Amino acid sequence: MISDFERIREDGKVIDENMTVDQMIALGWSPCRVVEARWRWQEQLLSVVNSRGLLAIVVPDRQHLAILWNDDDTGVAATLYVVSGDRQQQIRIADQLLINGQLEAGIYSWFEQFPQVSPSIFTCMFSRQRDQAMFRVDIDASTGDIVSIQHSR
Amino acid sequence: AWLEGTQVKTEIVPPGRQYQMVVAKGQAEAIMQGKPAFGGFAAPEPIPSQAYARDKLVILDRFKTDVSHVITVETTAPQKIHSGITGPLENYKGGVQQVEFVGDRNLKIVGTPGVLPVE
Repeated sequence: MISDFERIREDGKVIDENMTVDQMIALGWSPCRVVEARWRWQEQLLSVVNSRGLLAIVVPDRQHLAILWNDDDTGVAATLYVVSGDRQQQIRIADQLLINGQLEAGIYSWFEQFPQVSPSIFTCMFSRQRDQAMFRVDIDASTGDIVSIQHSR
Repeated sequence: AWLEGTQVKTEIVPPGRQYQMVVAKGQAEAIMQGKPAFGGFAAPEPIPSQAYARDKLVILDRFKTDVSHVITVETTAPQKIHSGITGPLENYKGGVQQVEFVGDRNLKIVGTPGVLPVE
């Protein structure tokens, strides 16, 4: 299982798991990119590092991470990956989605958590490229496959 | 989302124009982690409470479970918007000005997220 999950900001400050936004503000922190996510699996410390920035969550099954990986210097372009807890395998999640019969390019933008029937499901918010409409995309980390897409606002 | 029988304008606003934007829990977490996690809707006037975000801005629970934070966004280049009055949806009344960002989202956050009081 995934333990001791820590996100390290470019300025070195460490975000503990489930540290809240209000706790960060109360410490006097400004927004800052996260350049490393680190965690324990069995007897190993594992990490992913991106100097361009990344957004990482532990999937509630505690055996996958969802990693939104910045692809350039802007913080916008990004690719979503599901990484196994032992960090040995990963899957790139599709960001060209069939929406109303049309193949739609877009960009994964941030994570949210909704009630789910399985802890293996996480949610990533998807910005459709052609009109920036937001879609909630639920993904089963145990298979690496999209479960459902719903228009959001 | 818009009030029936009212005009929804399409505008281009200059850089430096600021709006208030309600952000959900994971959205605010991404913002605190340096991501431009901007939604499509904002407000030209202050957003005083979560009750206001729900009833007046008609931000539905199904879309944003948590509306406990607000950010200030500022346009960084000319920005296309829709402008008009919120319409009622579910058991919410609407009735205040909102803007919708059209096309490219040329925004940046100003400061850090603020806390919205429940009431």
